[PDB]
Amino acid sequence: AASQAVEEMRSRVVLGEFGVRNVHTTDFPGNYSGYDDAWDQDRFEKNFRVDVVHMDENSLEFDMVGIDAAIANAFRRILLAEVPTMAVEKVLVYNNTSIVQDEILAHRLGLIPIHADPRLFEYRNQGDEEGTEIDTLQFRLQVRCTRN
Amino acid sequence: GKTPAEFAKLNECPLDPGGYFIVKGVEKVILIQEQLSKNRIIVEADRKGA
Amino acid sequence: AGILFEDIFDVKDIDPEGKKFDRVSRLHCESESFKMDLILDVNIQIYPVDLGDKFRLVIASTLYEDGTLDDGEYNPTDDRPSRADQFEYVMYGKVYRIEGDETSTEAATRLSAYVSYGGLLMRLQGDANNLHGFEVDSRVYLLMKKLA
Amino acid sequence: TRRPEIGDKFSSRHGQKGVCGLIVPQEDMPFCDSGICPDIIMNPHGFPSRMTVGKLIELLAGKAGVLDGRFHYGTAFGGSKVKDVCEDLVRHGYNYLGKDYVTSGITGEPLEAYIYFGPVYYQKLKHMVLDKMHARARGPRAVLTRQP
Amino acid sequence: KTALEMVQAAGTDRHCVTFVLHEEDHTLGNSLRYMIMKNPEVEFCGYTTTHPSESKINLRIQTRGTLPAVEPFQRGLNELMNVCQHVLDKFEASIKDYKDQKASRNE
Amino acid sequence: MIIPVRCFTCGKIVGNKWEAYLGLLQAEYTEGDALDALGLKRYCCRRMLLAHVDLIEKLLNYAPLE
Amino acid sequence: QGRFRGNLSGKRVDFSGRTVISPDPNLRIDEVAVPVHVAKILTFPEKVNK
Amino acid sequence: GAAAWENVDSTAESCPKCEHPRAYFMQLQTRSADEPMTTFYKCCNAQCGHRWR
Amino acid sequence: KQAMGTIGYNQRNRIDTLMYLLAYPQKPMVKTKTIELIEFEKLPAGQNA
Amino acid sequence: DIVERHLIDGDVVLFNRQPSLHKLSIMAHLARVKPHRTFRFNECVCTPYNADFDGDEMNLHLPQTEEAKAEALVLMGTKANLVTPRNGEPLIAAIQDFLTGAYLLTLKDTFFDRAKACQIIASILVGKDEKIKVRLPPPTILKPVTLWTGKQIFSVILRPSDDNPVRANLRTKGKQYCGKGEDLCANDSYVTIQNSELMSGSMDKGTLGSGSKNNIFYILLRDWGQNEAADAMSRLARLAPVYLSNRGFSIGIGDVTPGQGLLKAKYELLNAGYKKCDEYIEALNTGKLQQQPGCTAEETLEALILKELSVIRDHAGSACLRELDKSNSPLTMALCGSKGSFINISQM
Amino acid sequence: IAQLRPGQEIDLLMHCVKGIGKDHAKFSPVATASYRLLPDITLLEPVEGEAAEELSRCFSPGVIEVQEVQGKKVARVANPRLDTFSREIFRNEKLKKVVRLARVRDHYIFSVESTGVLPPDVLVSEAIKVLMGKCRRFLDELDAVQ
RNA sequence: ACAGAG
Ligand SMILES: [Zn+2]
Ligand SMILES: [Zn+2]
Repeated sequence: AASQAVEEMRSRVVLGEFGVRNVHTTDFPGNYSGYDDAWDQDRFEKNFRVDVVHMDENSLEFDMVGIDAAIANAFRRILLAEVPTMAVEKVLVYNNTSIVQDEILAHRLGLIPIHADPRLFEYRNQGDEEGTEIDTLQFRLQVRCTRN
Repeated sequence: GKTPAEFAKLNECPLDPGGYFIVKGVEKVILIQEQLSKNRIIVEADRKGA
Repeated sequence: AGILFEDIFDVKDIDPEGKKFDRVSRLHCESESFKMDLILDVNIQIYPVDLGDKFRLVIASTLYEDGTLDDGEYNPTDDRPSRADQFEYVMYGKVYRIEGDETSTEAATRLSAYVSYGGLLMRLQGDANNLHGFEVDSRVYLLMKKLA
Repeated sequence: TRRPEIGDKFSSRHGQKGVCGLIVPQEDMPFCDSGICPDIIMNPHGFPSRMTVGKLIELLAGKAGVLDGRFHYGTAFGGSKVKDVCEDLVRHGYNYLGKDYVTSGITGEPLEAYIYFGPVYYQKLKHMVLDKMHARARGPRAVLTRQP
Repeated sequence: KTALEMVQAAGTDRHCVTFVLHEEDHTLGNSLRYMIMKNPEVEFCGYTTTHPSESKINLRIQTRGTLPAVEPFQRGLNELMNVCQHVLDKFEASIKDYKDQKASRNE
Repeated sequence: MIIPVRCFTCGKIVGNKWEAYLGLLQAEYTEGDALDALGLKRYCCRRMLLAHVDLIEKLLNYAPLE
Repeated sequence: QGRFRGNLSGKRVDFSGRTVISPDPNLRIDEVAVPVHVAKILTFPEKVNK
Repeated sequence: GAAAWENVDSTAESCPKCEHPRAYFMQLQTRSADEPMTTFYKCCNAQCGHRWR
Repeated sequence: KQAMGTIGYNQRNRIDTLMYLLAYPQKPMVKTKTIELIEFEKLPAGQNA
Repeated sequence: DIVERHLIDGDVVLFNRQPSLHKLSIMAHLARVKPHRTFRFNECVCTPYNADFDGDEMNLHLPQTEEAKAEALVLMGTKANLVTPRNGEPLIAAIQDFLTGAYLLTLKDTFFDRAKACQIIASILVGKDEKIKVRLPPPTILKPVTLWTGKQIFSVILRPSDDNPVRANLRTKGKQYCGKGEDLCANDSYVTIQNSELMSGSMDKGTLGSGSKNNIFYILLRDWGQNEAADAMSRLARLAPVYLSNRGFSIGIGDVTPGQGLLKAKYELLNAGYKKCDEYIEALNTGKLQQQPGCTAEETLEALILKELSVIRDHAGSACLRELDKSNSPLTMALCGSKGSFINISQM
Repeated sequence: IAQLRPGQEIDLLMHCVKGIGKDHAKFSPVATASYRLLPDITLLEPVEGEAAEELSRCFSPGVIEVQEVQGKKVARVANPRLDTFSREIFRNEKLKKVVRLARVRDHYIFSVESTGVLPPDVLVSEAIKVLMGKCRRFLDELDAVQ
């Protein structure tokens, strides 16, 4: 039936041999004949649910049912690029005599993750190269190598 | 004839191929030159066709 | 009514040169009441058409059967009774080439009419008395529903 | 210390050289199912008129080599065949021709065509734009011919 | 310091306007387009980035009747905020329920 | 010169897996088994250890010392 | 390298630059993107009027 | 002779000018500034005689 | 020939006119036997992208 | 007084790639300042300079006089040098991924709903098209679903508002035109633009690209002025990557692997060709050869061997192109003429 | 970090600050955050015999189970979540026309792996508030204009 | 004077 194809067209993403068909998102008002696709908060609150299927230290897997691509993608992009953390920016060097170059060492120390909780700190203002208790932390690395 | 841990006290790489000189600090390489074989009869055509 | 043309057709061929496309099929039809052959491109994903089918094809100048030519911009959202409720497949396109037939050298009456539905063509060839009202640069509605 | 930027010349170990053109974030890269986004998107138009099938096999041999920890040889007039690395990719759950179901990172919807992922050994060339940008308003001149 | 700038079209009385969302990208743009297109009073909606160096998006909204295009924009913002509030509540409930069910096992 | 701290593609902290990778190769694993035992699922993380050359272990022979 | 070809018919000019190029389709077909490091060096003498 | 002209492979192909089957083709590659291929075609069923790239 | 890479094991004790190095080089994932013969992967030039 | 201001937005600046073979190797543009370190321009302009972005250096010249500006803007601008002075053919036109992305947009298969049609059309609303009203066209299919065909979305480029006076009219053959259709061909390879609506046929190299006349931008240049041919190329340059980078378009080793239909044909062709060449060898060395007119008996053998060997390439290449599916990537890139040909596909 | 030889010395001082991941990639809290739609591989015709065995090897190792009802092997889909869609069902010629590989559109499977700054259930609850936050800021500028 | 690059 053609109604079967209309229902597959707005609810499934088939995978052919040569290309994935039905890739877009279509349930908008006026796109279909007898269907009403205008915004309805009750239908969204009735169909949405979250199933957490696995969680341990430093990993999480869960399901979201009922949300669309343009919001799950927003959540992925916020988790990649807009959730703040604490990381090293300034490295002040006193007597680096290692073979590792100072720029390369600063770049390596930049990428170490820090266990500070970033809900407690504020942004350092424009300039203000010292920084105070409110908006910075400060580690000290000092290693000297000798013979056994 | 040295071992790789004795290239260390000469500040030299073991994998440096050599074959080059050191003249006033720069490293110069005498390239392989290609010549014609001497003492051989060459039968050739002139510009005039002869 | 703003009907240009109406006859029951009958499918004679589906793919003459093969399956060149995935969603479009170049139908070849022929009527009962007159001798009208009908080249047509339909969308066989949303609306499957088989080999021996028999559908009723109305071409209307307007979609509201009160004869009002009010089409400034088509609103798909609005729900008011139109001509389309009695038909399963409706397209919208423009007549762009009325062309004389070159088969006969004297005393001929067959005229071709080409309607392009944004890329999906339709030749409607037959007697000149049936094609009255087809003008170039005129926008028409194709309407179509299968029969038993 | 120089970081790559718009205008630095990378190569590809098959003569498909090319300058940098754009630097986009991780959140706008297309991502696979496993979470991998590419480092370097390469345009497929370099391949038909240049006929580097060797890069297309280097990618597949590398992808089949890192999934089971081997170095597949690419020796001249020999090397590991396609029929052997097609069996190492199916065994680890990937497609046998390296084409992956890829979700667009801008819209969140899947892409229609499949995209061909793998590790390719790119080498960075000495031609950098910071050593070549040059300008002159009016400056020192020659002594004989008083021209710059 | 101003983040929103409303640029009307040439000959349209306030029902065709291009919103310039400063310091944004595809993140807010696609989600807000999705929630504006749900409104059945909207004929046209879609965004674009001006240039990949500049952090602007130009969101164009064209409505059908005579109502101005500020109202579907504000309705899109409010409905997206409510959707995110509800998703947050359901997610925190499911996290607490999974941690509660794991604490009942293996004891 | 030295093992990078993070993988270039995704961002998993690879840089603490190198001293463990050599130790698992001292226990005579194959590389495809040691990379699985360290927790590297995707191949972008696997090529960080699989293709790395440890040049600083040999550059430190020519460093000046006491 | 004489006078006529090297210094008279063709000669070195100032107010000129030279850089590696790279594509940009978000520009028009009659625009070009000059880097700011070259836009500060190159000057156009604009006369003051009303 | 015409047979001395058409003892080359190609026939029943398509030229962009007159589409005729009786043809006489040519292919070159000996200019590596041209990364695209190089072809030249002769088409003489109706004796039209095109010679293009 | 123009690829950035490493020169040798004495590339830090060496003072040349112009020396280019790469910070984190990687050996090739697909390699010829000639690479094994000339010991290229003891000091490579390039990264696996 | 003279203030020597910096180079600002709108200065007429010359621009040059150094081996200058014709007069379009140096044209004048309008400068815009951007924070990176390279000269940048639209890729439609890559044809006159013969630039290729592989470590390419181009020159710049800022003219220092008002008359040097106005002789550079009126005479030497890009909008006034679209055609070459040699044979009148357009050079500034579309190039690869602007031809491939527009060929796939204007095939008959592609349909858009209202959301994705608005998303593709709204890409061109930047710059001097920021004030214009959009003019979404009426949808083609109405009753079972609502679908815009991709040709209407393409025709937004030729007329993006309701008051734009462009009426473009073009009626020509495509590349894969079969010869017998004339606007009803099976290949859908016959182009009809009528009042800037695309009524049939996909867009090839010979309709959007820099090859020759019957270019739609050349029609807009000759009928509606310079500025309407320049805006449409910017709209195409804006709109075609937005479609092509969200459709996805990729090549693979499976796009050049020979099927089972080819490996049986190629074996038979090699056997027949090598047997006929061996018979010609034996007929030369051990008796009479039918000596072709004008050549010796050794040169007659050369022509017959080149005859038998070049039949193998044709019957091997016409056997692989019959069994390639559509949505093959080199086949798509060769049908739209953007990069490659059929000789390259049949050769690799 | 580094590696030393006797006589060499490293002494420095670091200053950690707050920043978002759009600025620089050392601020990103996650290793990789992504999703996929959930598969629903469905069987169009009942597959029995030894074709049930070759159907279970054109998939992931835990999605197609083979069971016997009368000592006769029938195949059914068991856990379609575990599939990676390697598309090995299209190399086999007889079985291309019995399956419909698909994806449910409105069912996502997120997989967030935190780098260790804070646990990953707290990352998602912070990411939702940011999108709640950006919709708040432009509501405050619709009120400031009018 | 030599090597590069397009
Ligand atoms: Zn990784
Ligand atoms: Zn011809």
